[PDB]
Amino acid sequence: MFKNLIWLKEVDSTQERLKEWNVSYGTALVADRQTKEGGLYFSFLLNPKEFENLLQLPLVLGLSVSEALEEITEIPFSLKWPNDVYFQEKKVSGVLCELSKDKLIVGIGINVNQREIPEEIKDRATTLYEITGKDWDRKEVLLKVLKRISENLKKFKEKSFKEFKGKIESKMLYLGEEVKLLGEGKITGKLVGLSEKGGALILTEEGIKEILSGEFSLR
Amino acid sequence: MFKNLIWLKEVDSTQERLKEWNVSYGTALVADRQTKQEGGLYFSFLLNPKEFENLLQLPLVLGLSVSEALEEITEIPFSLKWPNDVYFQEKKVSGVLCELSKDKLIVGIGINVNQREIPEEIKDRATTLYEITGKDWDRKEVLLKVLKRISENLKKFKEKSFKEFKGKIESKMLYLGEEVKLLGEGKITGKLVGLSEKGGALILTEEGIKEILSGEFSLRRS
Repeated sequence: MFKNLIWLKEVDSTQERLKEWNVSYGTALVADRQTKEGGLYFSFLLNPKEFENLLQLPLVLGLSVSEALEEITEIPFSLKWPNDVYFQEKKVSGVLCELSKDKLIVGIGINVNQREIPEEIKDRATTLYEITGKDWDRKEVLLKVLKRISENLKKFKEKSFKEFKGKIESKMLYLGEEVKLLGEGKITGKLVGLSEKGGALILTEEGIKEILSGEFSLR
Repeated sequence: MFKNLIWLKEVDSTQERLKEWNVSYGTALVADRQTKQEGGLYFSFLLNPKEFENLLQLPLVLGLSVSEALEEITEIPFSLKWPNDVYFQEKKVSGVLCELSKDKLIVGIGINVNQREIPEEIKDRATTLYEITGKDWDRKEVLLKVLKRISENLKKFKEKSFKEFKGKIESKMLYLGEEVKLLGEGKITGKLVGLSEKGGALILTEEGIKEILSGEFSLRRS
């Protein structure tokens, strides 16, 4: 579980600082805002040897965020393969797992109370305030999310991805829908689910194709 | 000189944070409060130990810098109590500390901005900008202005010398021309007549002038 919080009013980047400072496992570096109001950003370390599959990890983390956000707001969220949390077609939280030398640094951002969503992103991004019309205590949101991550990572470590695969698939945006791999005009088809290793499975004209990276969008 | 800001809500001490977490020059580590209540402004930053080897002149230049910034913000004049504090009349408003940790020179500054509760235990020696001006100031504005003054003064201090500040620092010195006592590693008593070129306090004692060059002494009115 997370036993210590280092809360910053402002900082350049939580991911970056965890690359630079030696924080202990169980510590979440939180920031009210990152300098390259209402958002929630935090990072923490994981044992790189406990999670060697960084396709499955972001999905389990995304799942954890979606579960915590629904418990707090009562609103159901989707997961966009391979690492973001969405409400319908708009992103509410982003998950990033970075391998840096000796560390596995997890970074998560959640749009909680921001009031002004630019016009350029209004169609692809949202916030809990926008979705619910209410402000939420960011620390309570953080604690709930951290507790969910703790529980799922523990079960993930003790069992396997098979404990989350089905749940993740049921929340995947575009599941069953026709999609294309952004930038790769060749790969197009129905997104049917995930491979055992966490890869996205597309049923193309010439059978199933397992995708291990990239970004999907509806056709 | 300062662009990157790391602002924590609470820390043990900004000094300690900079001892543990590596930071680059130009970065200020700020905290709303230090554990060892609200309204104060505390921050630390690193300086190159090679360009500021006189840790008596340095605190006086930093104190002057803080003094100038607060005066430009509040339009109120502040005095400097040799060798590292900023005062308004007989009460402290800001303190400066310079520490040599390993191969680093960690500078720590504290400013009483909007604190509301001043214990009777120290109301005679401590005050806040709020109590003085009766208003409440944007601490980030205060910070930015102070970091700017410090940046400008250190550039010049490093380019030229203490002679550029000596006179200005002496004219703001608390107790100048009054009977004082220095305590800490011994006791020196007499009239504070000025400041030396080395940044030492000039005391007229029964044995004539004594130039205090140690920063381990506390200067207080007699």
